Amino acid sequence: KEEHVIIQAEFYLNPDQSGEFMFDFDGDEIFHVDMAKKETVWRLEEFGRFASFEAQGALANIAVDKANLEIMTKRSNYTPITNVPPEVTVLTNSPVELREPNVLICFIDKFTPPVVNVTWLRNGKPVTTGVSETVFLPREDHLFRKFHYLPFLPSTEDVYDCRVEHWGLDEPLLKHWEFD
Amino acid sequence: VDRFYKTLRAEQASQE
Amino acid sequence: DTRPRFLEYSTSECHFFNGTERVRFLDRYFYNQEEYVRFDSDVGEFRAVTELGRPDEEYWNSQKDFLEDRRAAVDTYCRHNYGVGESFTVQRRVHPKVTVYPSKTQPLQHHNLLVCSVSGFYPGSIEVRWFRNGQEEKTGVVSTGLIHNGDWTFQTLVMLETVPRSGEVYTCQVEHPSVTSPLTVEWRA
Ligand SMILES: *[C@@H]1O[C@H](CO)[C@@H](O[C@@H]2O[C@H](CO)[C@@H](O)[C@H](O)[C@H]2NC(C)=O)[C@H](O)[C@H]1NC(C)=O
Ligand SMILES: *[C@@H]1O[C@H](CO)[C@@H](O)[C@H](O)[C@H]1NC(C)=O
Ligand SMILES: *[C@@H]1O[C@H](CO)[C@@H](O)[C@H](O)[C@H]1NC(C)=O
Ligand code: NA
Ligand code: NA
Ligand code: NA
Repeated sequence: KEEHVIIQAEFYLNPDQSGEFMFDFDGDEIFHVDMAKKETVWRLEEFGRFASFEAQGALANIAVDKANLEIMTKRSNYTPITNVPPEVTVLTNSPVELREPNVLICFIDKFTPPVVNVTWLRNGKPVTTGVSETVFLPREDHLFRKFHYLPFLPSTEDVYDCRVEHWGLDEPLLKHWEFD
Repeated sequence: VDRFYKTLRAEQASQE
Repeated sequence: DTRPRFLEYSTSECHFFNGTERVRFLDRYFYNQEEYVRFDSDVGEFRAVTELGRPDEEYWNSQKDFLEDRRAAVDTYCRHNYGVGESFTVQRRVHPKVTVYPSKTQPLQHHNLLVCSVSGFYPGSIEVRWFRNGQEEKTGVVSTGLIHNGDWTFQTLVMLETVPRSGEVYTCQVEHPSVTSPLTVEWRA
């Protein structure tokens, strides 16, 4: 019976002292707040033309989340988080055609704490050109989702890897992709 | 016309 | 990093039914993996999900200005934010890219696959149908389901298990709210 769902997801993590605030609509990030810059960062730039958000509201919430973390850590008798490793899926935006621009999607799902190091590897070498990513997106439960992108020109020669680093994994997880 | 997203304000937890 | 971690996570969820006629506001609080307390607009007060949320249930319900703020959220927060983004979220319409290609069987089976890839569309609600000489194929249709791309677009691969015989015309039909009449891509052996 549910039509749409708007979620305001926020977190604070210790000892990292890192926070995040974002709005989600049906599984898609509408925007997030850049904690260092004190700026609203829209997922699609057209969103900023029709709507606005005061970044100060997010930062004021983060100060409360930090204070609440301090209280909850004490209340739980200083119980740390149990790391849940992620499930990583590598796919394309559309079917693959040689010499026609496409996008590689790295989907990282069902994990906690919301901390990852994601590197795109072209022939075992790191690539940062055109790369984009979502923030840590909410799920129905206590776990997190994340999407990473790499726009590429398909070739028979070139091979790809998504290297994901998480504290729940004994070794950095490498999910491979290649033509046919 | 308000075209601004509203933040749901957070409150400090119980210290007890 | 080996160092232990402590996480405070909160989700303020607005669930909409029949536009904004029926709204369900859910203020959830999590510590590590544990949801300890929550405010349900249907309940009308804070309730402890676990033992750890008991001091917050007692305290937040006695905080009258905070409890009234949460009770008014369905209108002042939920319905408000629905209207702010309505034109580019709820009413967002991105037309699909329909690609039909034959595929190799894994391994050598009696039937070969005919793939109908539907990509770059919004919203998620879609109807993808396979046709064999004007007649709809209901058996031998395999789908990967709805794939969310995380960039306000979706994709789906709808396969047909068939034997390319006669000189037949295979047709994939796509129906999506972003298009007025169904979209078709014809394939012949
Ligand atoms: C992400 O990357 C950084 C390194 O650039 C990781 O931090 C290092 O973790 C190791 C523990 O084995 C330490 O030796 C280093 O001192 C850390 N370096 C820095 C600059 O902090 C970090 O742990 C990685 N995050 C994840 C989730 O794997
Ligand atoms: C913390 O320790 C005390 C011991 O007196 C106990 O009452 C309580 O169960 C513990 N709390 C948790 C969340 O384990
Ligand atoms: C949706 O809301 C309107 C309010 O006037 C009502 O007429 C209609 O019956 C509702 N539709 C459904 C499916 O509940
Ligand atoms: Na605006
Ligand atoms: Na705002
Ligand atoms: Na439809």
